[PDB]
Amino acid sequence: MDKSELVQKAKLAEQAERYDDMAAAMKAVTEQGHELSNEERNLLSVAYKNVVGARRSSWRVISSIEQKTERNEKKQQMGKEYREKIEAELQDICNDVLELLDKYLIPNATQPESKVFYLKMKGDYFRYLSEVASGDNKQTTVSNSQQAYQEAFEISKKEMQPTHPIRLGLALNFSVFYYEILNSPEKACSLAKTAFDEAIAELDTLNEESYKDSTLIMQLLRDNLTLWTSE
Amino acid sequence: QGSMTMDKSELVQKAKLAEQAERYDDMAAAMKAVTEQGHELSNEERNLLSVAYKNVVGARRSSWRVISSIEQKTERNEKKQQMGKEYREKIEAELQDICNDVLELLDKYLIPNATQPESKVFYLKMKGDYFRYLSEVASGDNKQTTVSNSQQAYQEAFEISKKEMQPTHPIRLGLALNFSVFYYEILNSPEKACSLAKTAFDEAIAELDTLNEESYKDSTLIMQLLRDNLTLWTSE
Amino acid sequence: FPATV
Amino acid sequence: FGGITGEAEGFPATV
Repeated sequence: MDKSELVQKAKLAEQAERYDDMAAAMKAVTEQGHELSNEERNLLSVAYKNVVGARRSSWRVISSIEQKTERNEKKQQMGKEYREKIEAELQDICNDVLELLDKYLIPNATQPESKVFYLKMKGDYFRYLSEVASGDNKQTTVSNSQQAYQEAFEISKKEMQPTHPIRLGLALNFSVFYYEILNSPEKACSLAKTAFDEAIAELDTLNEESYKDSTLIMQLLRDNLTLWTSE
Repeated sequence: QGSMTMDKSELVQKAKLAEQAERYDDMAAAMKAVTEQGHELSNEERNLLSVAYKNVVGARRSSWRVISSIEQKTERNEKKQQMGKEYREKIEAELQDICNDVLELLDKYLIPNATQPESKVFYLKMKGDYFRYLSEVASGDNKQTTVSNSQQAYQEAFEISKKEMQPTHPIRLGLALNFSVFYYEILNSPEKACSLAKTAFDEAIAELDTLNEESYKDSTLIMQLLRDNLTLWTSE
Repeated sequence: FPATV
Repeated sequence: FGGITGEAEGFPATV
């Protein structure tokens, strides 16, 4: 099949909220080995965000139930096994995305903004694995998440303006990594506040093309800082 | 830990977990397995089966409407137009598969084993509903069949409900709700739809002062939906 | 769309 | 409350 075909399928699938179809289309596009357009990159990202998001949500629900049910009630065997089923799906989905990142997306990235986008994405999917990992596996996924984010951060700091939406979005997600995965509230708040503050200091640099995406993410940075200091 | 080593209680617990996790395919598979064990379902189990398949089919009804709307607005482009048609037909095929699965469960297990009128009405109402969903996407002689089968199921449910159930019973309401919608949307018969809804609503307000707080809540909830539809429709 | 249950 | 360990209302935002 050809690229334009698959892209149109992805777009239809998106509107119909058929994210498995959407992800399959854009995985096929990626495996053709050519650098993705921004439109294509977005479609791939949205597809897998939704596919993995379903499992993250379900896993959290079943984990919570598992903890409410008493250990002597022992209906929690089933909760445990169902949790493990969902975990396995989540791990397979993240593996697929990480395969695409390693094989195609990161190596084909020509511009710094693209490199940052995909290193951030690598950070994100190792973060998702870290949400459900245990033991030595968790140490590995946490470390791999941090490395990808930090490499993205180093490129971003050198090559992109503080108001650029990819730089801001990296800060947003890397700060959540510190808060939720590393249990480091001070580092999380410092990263988010610095990113927010650096953008405000250069607010004049917004333009029609990017003001909406940038200001949306500045609002999200503020929202997390508010959540974290409501504490 | 497969379905064929689980007992009914385990399958039902799995269905309840799947429901909480919004994993409706898992929920449906569990309740299908319960159904195939061949005993009458409890009210709780009935509701779980219904909720599961309503969400499974509902996803395809929603997707189908979206793709249909997109086709209505797509510019001239032979390949794009062909892709949209083929994608709609894929969704239609899924929807037909889901409805047939449910209709096979109803005919083979649920309806023949139903003994209480209340359960017969519930299952015939479900039969009406799933033939109505098939109708929504059917064409030609197939549509004539699905419409007829829907009407027949609703009608028999309606007759039994009027004879054997109180007007405030949430199943009898709800049946009236859906059958009235069948008349309005599928048969394009607004006056029959309105008459059915109004009568059901009236027979219910007549007896609301006999219900305890829980029952009152349940009945008035569906009564509001009848009123909502009547409002929707009595503007023409 | 009209309400159904 | 408790971020991703609690109810969805309290999840931190990501993009």
